[PDB]
Amino acid sequence: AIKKAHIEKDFIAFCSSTPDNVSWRHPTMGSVFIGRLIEHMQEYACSCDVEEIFRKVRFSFEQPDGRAQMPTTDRVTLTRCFYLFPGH
Amino acid sequence: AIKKAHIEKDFIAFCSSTPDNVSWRHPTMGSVFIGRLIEHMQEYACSCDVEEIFRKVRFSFEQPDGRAQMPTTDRVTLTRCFYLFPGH
Amino acid sequence: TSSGSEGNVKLCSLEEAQRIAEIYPIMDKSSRTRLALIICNEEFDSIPRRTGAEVDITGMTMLLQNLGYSVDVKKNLTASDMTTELEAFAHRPEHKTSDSTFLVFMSHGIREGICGKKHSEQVPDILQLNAIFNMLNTKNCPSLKDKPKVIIIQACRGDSPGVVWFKD
Amino acid sequence: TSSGSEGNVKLCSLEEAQRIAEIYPIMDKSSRTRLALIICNEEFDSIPRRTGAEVDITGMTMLLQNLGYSVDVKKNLTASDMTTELEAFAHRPEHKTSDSTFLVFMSHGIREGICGKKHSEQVPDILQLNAIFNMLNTKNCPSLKDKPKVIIIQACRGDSPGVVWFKD
Repeated sequence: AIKKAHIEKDFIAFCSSTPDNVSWRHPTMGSVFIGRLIEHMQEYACSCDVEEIFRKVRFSFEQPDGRAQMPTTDRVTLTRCFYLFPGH
Repeated sequence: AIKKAHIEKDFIAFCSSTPDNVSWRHPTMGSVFIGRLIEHMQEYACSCDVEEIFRKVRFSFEQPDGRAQMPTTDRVTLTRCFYLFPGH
Repeated sequence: TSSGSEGNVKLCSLEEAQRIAEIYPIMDKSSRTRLALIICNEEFDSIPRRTGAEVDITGMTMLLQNLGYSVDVKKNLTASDMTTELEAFAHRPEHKTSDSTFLVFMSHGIREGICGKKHSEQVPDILQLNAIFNMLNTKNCPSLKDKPKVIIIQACRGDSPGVVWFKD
Repeated sequence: TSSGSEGNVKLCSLEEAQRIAEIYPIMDKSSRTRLALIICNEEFDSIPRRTGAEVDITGMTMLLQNLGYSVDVKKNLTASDMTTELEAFAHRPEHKTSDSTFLVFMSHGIREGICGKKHSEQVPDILQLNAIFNMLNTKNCPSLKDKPKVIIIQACRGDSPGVVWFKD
């Protein structure tokens, strides 16, 4: 027997900046968003789900300097919490 | 003195379905997404932040019937948890 | 009890409030002027009547009032009128003494966005989500800087059923 | 210790695991075949060289490996090649015995989307986010039905600084 499934579900996109806007990349240190995301994943994957982690990344960008950007989550169809459970 | 602020921040959009796809509306009972959202807000505003509530709404749509749709959160720049604190 | 201002919204107790650094600050209940806007298109020139829209208006209006917002309801507007209403909403002085806002849009919709009352295939009358964000961002609505802006959209985003088949 | 497979990723203890109905199920560590893909464009025909991209590749690759994913790294591709790579990724048999996936895109970008290696103003070479979702949805990638698909994009989305001024 056949059954119906949603065509688009369990997605989350995380972009480095908001529409219309630049994202920054240090020539030797790398992309700030990428670096920031790695740091937050390393720290918070053990205790927080991905949506919570991405929110923390966004908070870390809150105070704008000369090179400002605000990461954004888009097209979210996660129906559950995604915990990475590192080590397991 | 002047200071810089992000042009787009503290937004969350919640759409009734995913791109390309229909949303359903009962002629006497109203829009299913709207009805479902109200029910979840009434129940969970006291204990959950809006992102958590919207996730629960999405979960409630998980099993597709003859009239299926998957609500989606988009363009999220919430840097903190938004609790409604009903009663306060 | 549902007789109070919060109606059927379950209350957050003081014990739960203290249990809950990473939360949006809430303004004093005595002095805050929370605003919300509902735009609902029910009667259209070329697309069918959205029967049951009144049920959605009632439910959303009462819910947002229960949560502490003063709700403006605007009905049967073109995309241009929606734009004008949004611009007027963004300029409201109450936002200055508010901690957040809700925007609710309910209409027919296509892939591109939300249908105005005069929409047809020959002459499109569409409001894009991008335009809603732009009108409410820090540039065009500085009074809502740092404050949650919740946008709710009830509308189709295309013609597809949104499903695929699979066998167990 | 950072000498283990999880490197610098803080470990979730068994006590924390039991403390954490609304969670995505994780497959047995012994038998699961988690897959991840990184597409990074560093060398371009018409746009400047993305110096430091190698740092991003290293960091993301090691992180996703730390989290238990087998990482494919593809470099300097046109939008068409990205499409071909995505379609090939979606068809991988390992997804069947996987519980999730990560997709990472790193390039120059405009409002419309991500730049391929041959991109210029005269002849655009763009991959849209919409296309990435479509290639990974239930229709085109049934092996990832019900499984988290995390898409990460490092790219500009336009030319604007993303800031506005305000006075305190």
